[PDB]
Amino acid sequence: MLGLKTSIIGRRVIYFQEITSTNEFAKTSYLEEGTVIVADKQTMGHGRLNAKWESPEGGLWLSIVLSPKVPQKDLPKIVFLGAVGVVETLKEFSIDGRIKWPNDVLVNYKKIAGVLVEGKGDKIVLGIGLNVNNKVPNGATSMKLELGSEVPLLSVFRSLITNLDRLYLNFLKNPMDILNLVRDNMILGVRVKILGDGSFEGIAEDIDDFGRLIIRLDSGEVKKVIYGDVSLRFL
Amino acid sequence: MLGLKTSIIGRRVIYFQEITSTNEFAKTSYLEEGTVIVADKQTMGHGRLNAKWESPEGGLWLSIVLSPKVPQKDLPKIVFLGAVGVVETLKEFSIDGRIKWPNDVLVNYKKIAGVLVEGKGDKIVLGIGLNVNNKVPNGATSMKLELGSEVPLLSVFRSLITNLDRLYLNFLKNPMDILNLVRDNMILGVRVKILGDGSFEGIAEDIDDFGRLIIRLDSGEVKKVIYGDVSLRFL
Ligand SMILES: Nc1ncnc2c1ncn2[C@@H]1O[C@H](COP(=O)(O)OC(=O)CCCC[C@@H]2SC[C@@H]3NC(=O)N[C@@H]32)[C@@H](O)[C@H]1O
Ligand SMILES: Nc1ncnc2c1ncn2[C@@H]1O[C@H](COP(=O)(O)OC(=O)CCCC[C@@H]2SC[C@@H]3NC(=O)N[C@@H]32)[C@@H](O)[C@H]1O
Repeated sequence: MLGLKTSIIGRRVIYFQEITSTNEFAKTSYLEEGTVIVADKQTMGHGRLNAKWESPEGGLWLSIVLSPKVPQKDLPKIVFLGAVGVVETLKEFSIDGRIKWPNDVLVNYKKIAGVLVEGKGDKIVLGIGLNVNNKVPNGATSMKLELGSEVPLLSVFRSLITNLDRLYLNFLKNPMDILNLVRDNMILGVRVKILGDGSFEGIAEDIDDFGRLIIRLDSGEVKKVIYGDVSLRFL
Repeated sequence: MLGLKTSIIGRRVIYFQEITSTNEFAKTSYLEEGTVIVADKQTMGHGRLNAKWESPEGGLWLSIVLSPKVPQKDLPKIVFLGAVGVVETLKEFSIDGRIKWPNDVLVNYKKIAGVLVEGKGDKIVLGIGLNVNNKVPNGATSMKLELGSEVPLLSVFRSLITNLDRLYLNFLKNPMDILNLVRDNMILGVRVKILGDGSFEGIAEDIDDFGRLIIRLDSGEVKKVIYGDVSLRFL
């Protein structure tokens, strides 16, 4: 009854009033490619690592099942499809989102959405959490707070799924296209610090052909940061 | 993202752009009580004895998984929950739906919806096919045809699910209540022909405490019809 017109993403949608985590469900359940798992609320929503993802009523919490018949090397760009999809949807709603490498979307440096890509067996689960009308953690923002009005959650869902289906279908044919879209929509030319063992600081110059963040240290040294269990701070 | 506020029916919803049959998927798959299976169109939709059910885009084709906590003698009344739910939804849209015992809903004697209940142990599948904006076969009608304007399919879905959840929860508490609602919304006082092993005609007087149709033959003989493989025809 939703009448979705997409080719792959959205062929099937499993909606939950409440769920632990859409990503967890998508990983442990057999689902055909393109299946979207979405819930009004998550009781165990999580981000990267062991970070909790606040998922109250009013937000858009979903996961998409994929298994791209593309080179192994291109897999790490799936996260970017999610981020760019969110950016495109936000633009449709008069909001300018900027990508904070590698999986966050900020609006005036306030986090409005986060992407989490995982894999079980050989299916890839693309998780996206976007704040719409829900309450958000301190420092974060939402479509409602940015527009100062209640936004129809289903309208945002339809928009995002439409953008993702297009981005994904193109990715399957031209896997390098997403990189330039990210470059034109990400925060660059600013100083950042990479936390953890062997931490260092420098200017985030760009992302390379593999999506690695290129940082220029003050000494002139150039380091390439892979995205995974990485922690980045804007200085 | 749907924000359904029902207690049982609609806890989860599995949407399909296309499916063979929501009833077949529901019967076959491992699903929890309250899960709704819905599709834009069905390629192999069916009624009783595998009769063909036209399921083009524009209509509401869904099935609900139930596991009623009521005596076995009450199970046969589940079809009425579907028929009444449809009538209540139609009334919300100012359409005069009337029940044709025991699974059809008519508007000016044209079939606008059909209900099909299938069981197998602890699982009962309640299937409902309602013509909304789709083209229909001769003998049938739709919400769009009766109102003269298209109706938002999702609005019909939300209405029906809300009504069914309420009716179902009350059915668990008071299994006899549904019978009163059927009596008040069913076509009675007219002559009908019962088709099965042979056939007979008489006035459809009412339904008894088991949901059996009570027919008064011209001779004054009273017959009680059980819903198995009997078709009712209006003269
Ligand atoms: N609702 C929210 N809005 C903005 N920031 C939030 C937030 N909830 C938590 N945070 C902060 O963001 C951090 C998480 O950042 P990360 O970069 O690691 O991780 C992320 O940014 C990814 C989030 C992915 C969420 C979706 S919801 C659908 C699907 N199902 C799931 O269980 N997950 C995915 C936390 O440590 C918090 O400090
Ligand atoms: N779209 C339509 N609208 C009105 N009448 C129709 C129709 N398509 C077929 N018919 C007529 O209705 C008769 C079927 O009557 P019955 O009393 O046996 O059977 C019914 O009236 C039950 C129909 C149940 C349909 C739903 S759709 C969701 C779920 N998935 C399924 O596969 N089925 C259920 C056919 O023999 C046709 O003459």
